[PDB]
Amino acid sequence: MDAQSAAKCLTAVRRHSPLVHSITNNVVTNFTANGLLALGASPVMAYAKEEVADMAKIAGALVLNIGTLSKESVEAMIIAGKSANEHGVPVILDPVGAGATPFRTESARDIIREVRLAAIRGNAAEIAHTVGGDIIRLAQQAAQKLNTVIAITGEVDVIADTSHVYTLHNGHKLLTKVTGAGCLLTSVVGAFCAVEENPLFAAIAAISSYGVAAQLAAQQTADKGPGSFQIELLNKLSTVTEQDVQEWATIERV
Amino acid sequence: MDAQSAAKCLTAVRRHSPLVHSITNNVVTNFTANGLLALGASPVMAYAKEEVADMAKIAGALVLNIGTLSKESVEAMIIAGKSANEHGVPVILDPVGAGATPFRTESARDIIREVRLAAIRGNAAEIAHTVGGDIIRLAQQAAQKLNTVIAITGEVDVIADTSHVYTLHNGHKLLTKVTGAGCLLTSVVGAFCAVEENPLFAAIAAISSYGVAAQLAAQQTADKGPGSFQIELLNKLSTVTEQDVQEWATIERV
Amino acid sequence: MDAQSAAKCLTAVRRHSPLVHSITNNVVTNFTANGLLALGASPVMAYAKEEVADMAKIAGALVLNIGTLSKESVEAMIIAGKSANEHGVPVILDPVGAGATPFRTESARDIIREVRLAAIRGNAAEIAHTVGGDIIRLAQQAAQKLNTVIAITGEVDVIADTSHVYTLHNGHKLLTKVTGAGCLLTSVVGAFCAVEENPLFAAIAAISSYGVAAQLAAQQTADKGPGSFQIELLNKLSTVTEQDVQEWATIERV
Repeated sequence: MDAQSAAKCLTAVRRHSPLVHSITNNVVTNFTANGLLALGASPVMAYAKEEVADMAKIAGALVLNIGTLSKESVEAMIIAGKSANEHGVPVILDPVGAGATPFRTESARDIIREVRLAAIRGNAAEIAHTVGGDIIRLAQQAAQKLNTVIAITGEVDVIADTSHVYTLHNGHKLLTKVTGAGCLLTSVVGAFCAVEENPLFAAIAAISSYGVAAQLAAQQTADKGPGSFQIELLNKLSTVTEQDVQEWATIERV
Repeated sequence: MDAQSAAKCLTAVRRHSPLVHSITNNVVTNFTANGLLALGASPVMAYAKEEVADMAKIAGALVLNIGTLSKESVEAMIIAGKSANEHGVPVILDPVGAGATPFRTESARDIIREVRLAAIRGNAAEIAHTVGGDIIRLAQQAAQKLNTVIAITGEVDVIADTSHVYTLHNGHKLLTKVTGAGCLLTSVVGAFCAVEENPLFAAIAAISSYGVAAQLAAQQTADKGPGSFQIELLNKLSTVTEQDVQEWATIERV
Repeated sequence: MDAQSAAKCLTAVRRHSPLVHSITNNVVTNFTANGLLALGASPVMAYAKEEVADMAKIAGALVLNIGTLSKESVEAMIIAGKSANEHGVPVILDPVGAGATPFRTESARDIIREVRLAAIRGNAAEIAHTVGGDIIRLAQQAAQKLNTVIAITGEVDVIADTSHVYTLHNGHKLLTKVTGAGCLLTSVVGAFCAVEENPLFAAIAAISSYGVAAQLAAQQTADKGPGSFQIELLNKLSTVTEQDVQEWATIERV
């Protein structure tokens, strides 16, 4: 997997405009939808139990985010995940806060038991509670245990499936000043999984394309601030090119 | 109905700052409120059953949007609609997704039975499931059946009441890249219905003013992207003038 | 309390990046989080009963906003407030709409009975229903009755604790065109209470710093509109300096 192939995946996403069903928290629904629209995907945000099953089945990917949990939204997420599983739609999980509060950890473990996942994206603590050289081993152990793809996020991202491991070096710290920046990335990974057969490559391509857009947006923002960055990021998800990804994406097979 | 009269309606909205009660989905509440504030209206977003009745009764217009449905929010919408009906407050419905999932279609038909509507805005499929020359006939048939105003949206908008039909030619494709752009338009139609006696003229004036602002915003955005467009659209809802509407609104009586 | 000391509080907030737990309405959650991130604080938006207690206990401040009430979210707010009270975490209340509808007034009075508050921020009507020279007396009467700090907002803000009263003269009218601008201010007051021992000084420092950032943002926005202002405000919460606060904050002890 390289920058050249990641660029090709970004073009496939724009070409097909995949329907990406996201069940996420209310602090980031609007931004998640706008980021996906800018990227070139088709967002669908239904979250109620009376319809999530019908939505998930026709989507290109289902993304579950436990940011602002509730007993009911977790149940809807599982109903959606089971429907997605029945119809061969890939499911991506973002176990936000797993290990921080008991309810989050329980909900994350619940989903892992009831839904087969194509990929899980979270920080080291979140992945451990739900499931460097130490980060690489954690990613490999979890990927092998759940027979899935694990993307442990940080300034350096470690992605692993049952047999391979990669480190990615893209992005900008300004992403930490925009709420939903991480949540949107997991949905972008979903958009890529909807067009790329292998979830490991989809994830690498997704994280790389997003990090490049974020870097280019930060360059333009200069010292304007986090408000301008938020708008520039949406602009760059739309204007970032294959050439930009080939030139700035840093993908390393370990 | 013409561009000159539509411009006059826009000035009336700014003058009176109508209280527009919107019960909409969580992906677009913030944008809907901000668009209405920019336009010069007063948004009120209460959605809970314990208060929607009290809110609707003092509003200038009530707008119902079924974007991210739930059994409870539909019930609140009907409670609000009945209250609005009792106090002579016009009710506008946006039956998003009607015909796509069973639950949406059911909920839309439910509202149509329980609440008298001043106007319904949706795409062709949505209007048909809830209720060119073929689009014109659909709008006329539905307007006559429900004794209401039907605004079928597309690149060309077809608006009809029991006896008249109009086609409108305004707007920009960038609206498709901003979540809530359509939802906000239905609430803007509500803002216009709050000041214009005839719901057909209110709708025409609303859609025209919004399309002109969208075109002017797209000109300014140039090739910046969907992030800049979102911000420019809010800017133009605020700065668009009567002169702009007279010069760029395309209204045709069929 | 002066502009020089208010500036020092702003630096303390940036230094410590306080965890500010906000339980607010869905129209303003994203903006509240982004404003706090821009300011230099750490927002946490959990609102479900199964976890709010665990969140509140580790936060630097808890802020309750009754904007889009529901029987359940009020109960969660009280659970969170009691947890905050047990662990010495300051609680700030924004009784939006108190006195406008019966349900709001009831909910506000409920919170006042069950949760000890460090500060309450609202307009004159809201403070009266929940609890010039006349505004000053209202603030003093309410502050003395509830043994708390009362910040009555307007173009001129009146802040009072059991024994002192201050008037603040900062801000810009463009704040009225951005949904969540007021709601975000109450959360900013929370961010300041998390680092400043005396809630009266924290509130004065918070409102002053926010008003200065708002004025500077309005200068930059010029005649661009409310969309650009929203983005500029976020920019200025990030870039406003101690020097800016010393030069533009107007604080008067009555």
